[PDB]
Amino acid sequence: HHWGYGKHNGPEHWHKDFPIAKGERQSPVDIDTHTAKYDPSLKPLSVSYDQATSLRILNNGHAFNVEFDDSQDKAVLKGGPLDGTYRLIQFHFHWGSLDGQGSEHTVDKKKYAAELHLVHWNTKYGDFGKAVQQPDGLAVLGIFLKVGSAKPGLQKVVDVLDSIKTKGKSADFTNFDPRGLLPESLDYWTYPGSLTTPPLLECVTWIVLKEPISVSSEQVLKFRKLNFNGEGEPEELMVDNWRPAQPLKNRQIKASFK
Ligand SMILES: C/C(=C\C(=O)O)c1ccc(Cl)cc1
Ligand SMILES: [Zn+2]
Repeated sequence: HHWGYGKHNGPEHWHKDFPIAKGERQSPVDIDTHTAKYDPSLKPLSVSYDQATSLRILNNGHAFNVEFDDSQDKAVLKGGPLDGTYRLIQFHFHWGSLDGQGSEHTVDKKKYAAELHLVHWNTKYGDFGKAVQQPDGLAVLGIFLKVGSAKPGLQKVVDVLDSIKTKGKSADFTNFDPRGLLPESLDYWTYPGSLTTPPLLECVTWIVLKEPISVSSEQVLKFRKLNFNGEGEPEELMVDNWRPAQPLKNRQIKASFK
């Protein structure tokens, strides 16, 4: 597989190797704020990251993943629309070449500069590989980034990117606190969807926070200096690694707030 984000291997091509690309519950989507309905029975959302153990950061030639030790319930997401316990395995971002694009979800067609995905798997399925095969296997917490003031809790990420410039590079990344990437409010929208990269599996309960976080232009500029290519290959800047909005089809987006 040689998928990517260019003209020749980008989102419009994915359906040929991954037919589920045209499925009934694909992500991302546009969130129409005037059609999403407040759901008074959503239970409170619970982000328990106090014991989180980050291990490593990896440039995978599409984005960078910050990886966590998920061998026990150290950093978990529960509540909201979720039944049971979901374990944090990694986070990554999607971003643009320009500040007016980059996010995957959109809000009344508004694109943010970037979008953070904290990826969690349902522990009743035992491992991540089994979880991606289930309709309720993953919960992804989505957070929009806008360009404004710097996010202090992000700077440790920005500063290690020099060391993982090219595809296949990784670096030790211990003692990173993902609580520093959260906005004040946990108000959210939720809907059933999919992974937004191949294999595009329809296994995600999406929880997208309404409140974006602000990051500085300098911070996002450093994302844009990463490379999709491997070391010693011709340089392709890692920008515009976002899949555009997919048909909502027979789904409802629910709001946690009035
Ligand atoms: C987590 C993810 C994709 C995404 O973030 O859309 C992913 C990527 C490859 C495999 Cl094999 C499984 C999951
Ligand atoms: Zn993502």
